[PDB]
Amino acid sequence: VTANIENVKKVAHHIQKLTSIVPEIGIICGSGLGKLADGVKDKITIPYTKIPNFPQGHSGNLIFGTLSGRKVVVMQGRFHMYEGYSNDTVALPIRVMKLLGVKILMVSNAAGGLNRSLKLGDFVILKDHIYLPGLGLNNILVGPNQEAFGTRFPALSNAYDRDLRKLAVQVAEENGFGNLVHQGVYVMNGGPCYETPAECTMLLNMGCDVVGMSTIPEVVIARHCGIQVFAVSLVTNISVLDVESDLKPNHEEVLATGAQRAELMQSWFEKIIEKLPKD
Amino acid sequence: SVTANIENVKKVAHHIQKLTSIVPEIGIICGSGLGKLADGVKDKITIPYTKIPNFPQTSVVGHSGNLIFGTLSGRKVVVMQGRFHMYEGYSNDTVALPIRVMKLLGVKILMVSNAAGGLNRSLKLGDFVILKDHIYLPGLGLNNILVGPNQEAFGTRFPALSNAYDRDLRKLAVQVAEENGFGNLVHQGVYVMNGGPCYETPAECTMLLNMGCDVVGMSTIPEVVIARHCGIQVFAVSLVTNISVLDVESDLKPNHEEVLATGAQRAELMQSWFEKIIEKLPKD
Amino acid sequence: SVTANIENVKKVAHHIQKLTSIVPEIGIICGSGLGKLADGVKDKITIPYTKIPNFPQTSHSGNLIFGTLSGRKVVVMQGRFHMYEGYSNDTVALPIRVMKLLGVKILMVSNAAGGLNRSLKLGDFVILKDHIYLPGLGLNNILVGPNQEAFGTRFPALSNAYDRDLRKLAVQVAEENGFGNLVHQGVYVMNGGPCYETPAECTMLLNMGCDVVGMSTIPEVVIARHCGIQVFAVSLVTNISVLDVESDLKPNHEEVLATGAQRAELMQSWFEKIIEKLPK
Ligand SMILES: Nc1ncnc2c1ncn2[C@@H]1O[C@H](CO)[C@@H](O)[C@H]1O
Ligand SMILES: Nc1ncnc2c1ncn2[C@@H]1O[C@H](CO)[C@@H](O)[C@H]1O
Ligand SMILES: Nc1ncnc2c1ncn2[C@@H]1O[C@H](CO)[C@@H](O)[C@H]1O
Repeated sequence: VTANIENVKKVAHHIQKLTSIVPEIGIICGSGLGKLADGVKDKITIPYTKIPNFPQGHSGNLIFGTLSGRKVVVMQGRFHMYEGYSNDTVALPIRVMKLLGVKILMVSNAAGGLNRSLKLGDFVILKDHIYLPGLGLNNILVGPNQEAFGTRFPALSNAYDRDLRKLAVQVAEENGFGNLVHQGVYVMNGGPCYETPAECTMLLNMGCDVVGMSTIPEVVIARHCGIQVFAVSLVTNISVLDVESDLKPNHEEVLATGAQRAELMQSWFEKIIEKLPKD
Repeated sequence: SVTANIENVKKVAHHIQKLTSIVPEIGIICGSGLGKLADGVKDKITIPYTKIPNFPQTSVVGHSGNLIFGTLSGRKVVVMQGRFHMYEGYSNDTVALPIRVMKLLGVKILMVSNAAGGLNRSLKLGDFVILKDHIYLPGLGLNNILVGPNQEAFGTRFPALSNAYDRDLRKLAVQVAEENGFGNLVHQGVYVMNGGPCYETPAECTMLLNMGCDVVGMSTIPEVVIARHCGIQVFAVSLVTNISVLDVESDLKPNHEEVLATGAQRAELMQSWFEKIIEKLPKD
Repeated sequence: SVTANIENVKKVAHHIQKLTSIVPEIGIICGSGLGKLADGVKDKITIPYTKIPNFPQTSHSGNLIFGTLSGRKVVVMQGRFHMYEGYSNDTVALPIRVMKLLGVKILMVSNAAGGLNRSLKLGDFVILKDHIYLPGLGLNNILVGPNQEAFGTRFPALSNAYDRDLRKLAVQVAEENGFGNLVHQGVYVMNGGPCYETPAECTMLLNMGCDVVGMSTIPEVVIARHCGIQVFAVSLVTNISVLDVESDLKPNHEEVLATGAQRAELMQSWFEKIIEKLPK
């Protein structure tokens, strides 16, 4: 279904019947990071199956509640392009958030670390991105522009809101884990193969710090409709640049590193949310 | 949409040939804000895209839909006022049709303009950049306009893109700029295509600069590939309508309106430049 | 086209298994101009793609050839399926997954490529030791879509994709047979095609670390590694990429076919000699 104003309105009005929470903040949990949703108080869990026109080991959830005093909606489980979903499908949930009242989107993901100074388990705040699929004609906004949401040619300047980035740094710092925190450029590989050593070396040389297969499409849709964005990568593996190495990325090890840092990351987001300006 | 095969292209061309007697030798495509390169056409016939079967519609700002026939500096031209962009959702076949139609109408030379962001740090706002080469990012990544059964009536399966930007036309365009006092606005460089429609991020721009690109835009390469594929010679120029931002901490941003504005300020100079080039084209 | 799922792949494989009794351990795919690597196949059964349900056309059909080579049972794809032709992911994936159900353990592939690396000569062989998948990075990876669990994992790693023991063997064989000087190893980058690369594109690909550029192969290799088939791949340098926009020299497919024809017999001999020394 086209992520136009009519269909987005439908989905949003349905949800608005199943809950009274008007979210100001939207959160999306990446691979292995579903715990950032567990401190949500007065929560209402709505499975994607109960929502008409949302998409689909079992189902994902839309979770409404409060976190550090603020109203949030959490997407437990995202939609990936490598899974075969259309642009309209990936766009819809973000545009639905927009109509629910979301002003700030906070997204996490798991990524490989390209930058040679990164360690396993480090956090990399995104300050910029390289959208390889978008450069190559698979940008999520290809097609008729939905004018009710935003402009035909969006600019991506300050896409990773620099005030949110500064606040995220300051909160890490004050809570004793500033040393895990970096800022860098995320490049998206459509996937689903991990990157070869040749591909990793090339991505590093283009100026990329972390690589993953998600996140950019959601961020583009969010900036398109004027939602502010904060995004962080968990370094769940170190990319291998050397073809003679036996070390390889493995999705279980990604989930495992996720599980080890999920609580620290959950705590981080909650503390950030507590310090967000309230108007 | 309709396959850009010899049968369908013939239909469209024969229809147009009923609405006009002009046999074009030169085809012209106007980029964003550059519609005025068409206003000096004498003895003109304006045919809206709507009055042509199987042509598209165009819904972009700064692109009306007209096919304009007439003479320019003594030569017969057809002018696409308004082009078709991939970032709009159009198929390969839809973008390839108008250029293949030009081929059947008689076009030998194709002159294209477009608005672009300047990556090269020596470029100034309002500069002209003649394309001498391109980097077709969508084409490298399996979105080449020629993907699919080769239409043999038009060209070969594996076209070479050597001298795609005909070097004699580039030499002539430079000489004409020089003689008419605006040589200092003219550069030559490599155009890279971003599928779009997002403007490029600072990290994308930095990467594009480092790959050897001088200007970036979201058009043009597909049309050039179709034109070379069927043996049409090509001249192409970017207007620098903004300077790409390489620094993430900057507040400056690209804006469509400013692109249209810069286009408007230079459109007359560019029109004059094309007319002067066409006047010196060899004639048989 | 038909989903390359376990049900459909099983159908195609069971049909083939009625037309022949050969259980292949080794699969071979011939690139542009290289169809002769299939002519030494003894006790051969030629099955045209037309006589297989749900296989494609590469029209004028090619052939699936079963037989023995240097003592081993092989299946040969004479003629491959190219993304620039408009085939779906499922169509390119199916033949390789069929091989997997037929018993293939090792896949040997050849292709024609442009030489980017400035030390390459026309007619050189470049063994692939790694590959840049430009379409794959750009959301046209052959595995995009529901993962077919019966064949492989959701997120395959491509470490040792170009099996290093097969590469070492191939080198030793070239060496012992007097043509070690034609053999290099490098990185292959895929251009979706079908336009040859511009000089600015070539210069960029060279600078990214690429040794050869072609419009095929990587998708098949991804499907093969995904289902645990081991891979050996070689490019014939059939032209020298032009980096200079002022040059009049250009790639043309006839010259590609011509170089292929000149080297096809040496390459066929190379493959047969490699297969002879495969562990049994
Ligand atoms: N090294 C890596 N390269 C690309 N994606 C990764 C990497 N490590 C974790 N991921 C992410 O986690 C899943 C694959 O493990 C995907 O959703 C992907 O985005
Ligand atoms: N900085 C830029 N990057 C990519 N395309 C641009 C830029 N400036 C103008 N354009 C072109 O003009 C329109 C965007 O304003 C598109 O059609 C695109 O081709
Ligand atoms: N210089 C080259 N660049 C990209 N593909 C090539 C090149 N030379 C031969 N090929 C291959 O052979 C055909 C083009 O001649 C294609 O199938 C392609 O895979």
